[PDB]
Amino acid sequence: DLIGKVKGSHSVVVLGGGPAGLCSAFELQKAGYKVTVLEARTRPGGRVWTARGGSEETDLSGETQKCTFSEGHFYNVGATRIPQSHITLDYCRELGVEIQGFGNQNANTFVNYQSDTSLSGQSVTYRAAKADTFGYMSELLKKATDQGALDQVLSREDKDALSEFLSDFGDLSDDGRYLGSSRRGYDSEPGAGLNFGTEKKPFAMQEVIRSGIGRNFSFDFGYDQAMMMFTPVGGMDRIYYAFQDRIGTDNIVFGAEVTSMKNVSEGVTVEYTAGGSKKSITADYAICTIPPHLVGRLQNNLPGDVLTALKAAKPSSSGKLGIEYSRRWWETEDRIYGGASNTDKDISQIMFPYDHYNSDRGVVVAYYSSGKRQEAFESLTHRQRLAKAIAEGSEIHGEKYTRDISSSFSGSWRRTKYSESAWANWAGATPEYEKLLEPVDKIYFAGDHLSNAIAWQHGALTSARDVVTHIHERVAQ
Amino acid sequence: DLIGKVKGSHSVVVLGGGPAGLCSAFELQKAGYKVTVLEARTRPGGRVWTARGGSEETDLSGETQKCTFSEGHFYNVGATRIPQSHITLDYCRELGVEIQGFGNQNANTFVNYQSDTSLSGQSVTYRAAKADTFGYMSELLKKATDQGALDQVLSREDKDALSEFLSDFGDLSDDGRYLGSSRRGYDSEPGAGLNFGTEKKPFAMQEVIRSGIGRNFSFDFGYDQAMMMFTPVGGMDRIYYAFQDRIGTDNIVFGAEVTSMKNVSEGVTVEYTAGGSKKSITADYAICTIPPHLVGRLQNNLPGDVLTALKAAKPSSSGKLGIEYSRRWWETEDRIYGGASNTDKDISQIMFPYDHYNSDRGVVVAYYSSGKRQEAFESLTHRQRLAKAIAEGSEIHGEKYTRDISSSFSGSWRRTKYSESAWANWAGSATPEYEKLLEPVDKIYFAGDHLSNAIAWQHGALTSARDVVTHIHERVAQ
Ligand SMILES: Cc1cc2nc3c(=O)[nH]c(=O)nc-3n(C[C@H](O)[C@H](O)[C@H](O)COP(=O)(O)OP(=O)(O)OC[C@H]3O[C@@H](n4cnc5c(N)ncnc54)[C@H](O)[C@@H]3O)c2cc1C
Ligand SMILES: Cc1cc2nc3c(=O)[nH]c(=O)nc-3n(C[C@H](O)[C@H](O)[C@H](O)COP(=O)(O)OP(=O)(O)OC[C@H]3O[C@@H](n4cnc5c(N)ncnc54)[C@H](O)[C@@H]3O)c2cc1C
Repeated sequence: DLIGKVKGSHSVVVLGGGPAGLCSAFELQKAGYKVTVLEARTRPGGRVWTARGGSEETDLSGETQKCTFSEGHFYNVGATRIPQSHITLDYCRELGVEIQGFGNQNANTFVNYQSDTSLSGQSVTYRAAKADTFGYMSELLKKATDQGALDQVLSREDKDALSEFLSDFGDLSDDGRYLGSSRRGYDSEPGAGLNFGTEKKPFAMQEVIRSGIGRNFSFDFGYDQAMMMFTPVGGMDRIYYAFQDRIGTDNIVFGAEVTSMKNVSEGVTVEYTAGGSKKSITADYAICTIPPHLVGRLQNNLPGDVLTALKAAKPSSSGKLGIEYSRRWWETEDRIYGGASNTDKDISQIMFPYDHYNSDRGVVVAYYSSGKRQEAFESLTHRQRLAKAIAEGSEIHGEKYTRDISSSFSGSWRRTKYSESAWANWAGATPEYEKLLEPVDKIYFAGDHLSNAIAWQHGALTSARDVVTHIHERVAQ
Repeated sequence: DLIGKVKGSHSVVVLGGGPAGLCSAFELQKAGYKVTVLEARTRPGGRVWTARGGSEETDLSGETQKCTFSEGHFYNVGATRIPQSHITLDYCRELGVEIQGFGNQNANTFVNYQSDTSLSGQSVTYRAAKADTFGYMSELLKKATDQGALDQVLSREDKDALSEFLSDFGDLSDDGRYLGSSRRGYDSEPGAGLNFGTEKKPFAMQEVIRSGIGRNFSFDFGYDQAMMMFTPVGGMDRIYYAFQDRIGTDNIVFGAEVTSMKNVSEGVTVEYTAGGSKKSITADYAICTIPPHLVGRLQNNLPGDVLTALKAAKPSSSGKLGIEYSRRWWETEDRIYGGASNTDKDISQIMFPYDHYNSDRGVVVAYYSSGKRQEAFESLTHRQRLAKAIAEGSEIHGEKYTRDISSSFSGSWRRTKYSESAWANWAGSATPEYEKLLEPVDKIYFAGDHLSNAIAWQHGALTSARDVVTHIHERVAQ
């Protein structure tokens, strides 16, 4: 239990029904607080958004998209993957939300980068790229070791142990050279009888190094990205529908756009518009989870230094586009089940689905790009985004990328109402971040931007839990 | 797709209802053949065997085990994981057998090895072991590069490109040293506000190198092992129950122990015992999928050189033991969801389940060992196997490994009736004996994973079946 039971009658108004707001309300309700959540959208979850057939969104350019994905097919437009250490998994257990493996590493997906080599724009499987990179890296270090270059820092026994590892790790020949490997895979698959298959032949060391084909390998080691990774069965938003049901829709107002938030003698008063009608609520405390760049637009009585601090959390660009195909060509032709291809192209990566394996259709995330490479899609119409996504994807996965397309749906977070950002990038543990951890009398800020896991649900959930703890301690005093 | 409709009446008898025999029967039927499968066990799938509540097995030592796993809980005693290139996945599609990801790599599982270092017998997470190993490896290669040791094989531009890669790959400091990394993980998890968490500190370079904590990293790169890997929901045996259902139980005799296989004028006659009674069946062709070391025990009229060739496929030892725990401590305490811990101990590895994530109970594969390290379990009683498994596992995962144990079940393939081997190793390893056994012996064809280039994979058995069925069809077509 996060906190004990509160004594007496105490109320909180929560602004925003994304992860931070819903977690706050859930934990406060458990402890016996009166809670009301005000959410501007007509769905729970905020930047956790899962697109399915029937999903409709009008972006800030006024373009309306209507998703027509087949029944049971979806993709996560925002949050999609969860590492094992995140409290998000603890909440899935608490809420009864089934999880499954998320394919965050795949030997059979492709890398494709421009370079001043003949590999420029050429797709290479991760296993082939890794075998060559680690093969030559191991050969080079073994050579330097054998040459005596490391004799001042490695003993004879150290050298022997290192050499043994390098021969194994690089699949080196008996004489210490990288000559290729079954780890690269096969042009023709080994089968029965005399069908030995045909190993894919290695690139040259100069090709490997000068192509930068290993530039994405360290992604596999990210603390928040290393396998095993997880995701809820049927979409990430299921966590937030589960929170909603535990909180009770009687305690959440959807379609409630907050327009004012003020400390008053009675507590905190929040004005909002819902169903075109003007409403007001007063509670003893407020938890404001509205993205920080949007808070200043509210009528408010926050001190100037707080308003300035909020402006330091700079918006960031990110977006995705999903294409439903009526043939799972990635599985049938490329032998790709989940995972992502990686590229320097604007699309940045192509992410293959982790569900409906071996079915008749599926949604591919044709891009998930951020920063400069999302700016390249943000101002395009959806039709233009799709055309660009298909063109770039076909340069990686071939002409099959252009065929069997049923429908598509995109989001760009900076252009999305009530988000206008994928996640915060603080100017310069900064003074402004630290300032915003303090209450403004009875108003508390919470959200992933006020954590050390920005752009992770874990950040939002831990922020919520800290703020709830602070309110509870204050009430106790 | 494999073959397109045979003309007239043609029959095949298939000896063995494991993957090769069932695949053979399935494809022959699709092409219009009369087929009968003779299987000694009461279940389809052979070395694909899934232990669940109600499974009873009497091994060749006379010990009977009765599995009492909770409903829905199981483990694969034989085949358990499938890489993306294997035709096994295409059969799952054809048969409507749902698959899920198999966790074959996990940053949070442990390595634990003996060495002449302070890491001897100490559990280290894969991510910490990898960060330290690749950190110091990268530091050392960058040092050698900067020193000029590779100036004869790398240009100035190559050196700069390599240096850039190594700094990133090893998470090196700006001046080229490995000083630790968030990649190692945290003793306290980063949270909100000023709760930054605390990174796990690195081991020293010599300790890391001499500990051999990286000795299993290359497993991640195995062609048949690299992620992404898959497995059927509810057990690998679902593939073979699906084959059984498509073939029809009317075309499969279970509890049929073949005792004789002979070429005869009209084809092949196979004698077998079923329901205590001596039976005989004759068909135009036979496909024999009985493991090769067991074929010589049959009455037969195979030529001497064929009998000799069969003996070159040497049997091997492998086994597993599963423990149902009433608390998923690996998830709740160690933040391990699937994957395997790896060790030099006899248990060899501890494999955590890939289903029922976040639930109240689960089966852990407390060992999966082969060769010498399975010989250490083969002659032990199940109770002794369990005691050894728990002792060794507790040395890796702590006292929690000994708690909340509900039940257990083990198999050792050399001691298992109708298998007596996990898989074949051909003496001299194609070897001449392997090549010889690809040829028909008049109307008898051999098939199985041992007659493939994917021995110990269902893919090997399935491609063998397909090749043999194709040969029979081409011959029938003339
Ligand atoms: C592209 C992308 C990729 C991501 N990848 C991952 C991932 O793989 N794994 C992971 O764990 N997380 C991921 N995330 C991060 C995750 O989505 C966030 O950490 C989480 O949603 C933050 O929760 P929050 O409550 O702080 O903010 P939000 O989710 O932004 O919620 C704020 C809420 O406030 C509401 N609101 C705004 N204005 C008003 C108003 N005027 N009145 C009332 N309500 C208002 C919004 O509608 C919204 O529901 C990703 C997010 C994005 C966008
Ligand atoms: C420990 C272990 C781990 C494995 N790991 C993997 C893995 O992860 N992935 C994977 O794809 N594969 C794996 N396999 C390999 C897979 O199980 C085999 O490739 C496959 O079962 C071989 O099929 P088969 O038909 O050639 O032989 P078998 O499966 O051995 O079938 C032979 C059949 O013959 C029957 N038989 C024997 N004698 C008689 C008789 N006298 N009369 C009638 N019938 C008889 C047997 O009962 C059996 O059903 C593993 C196997 C083991 C044992």
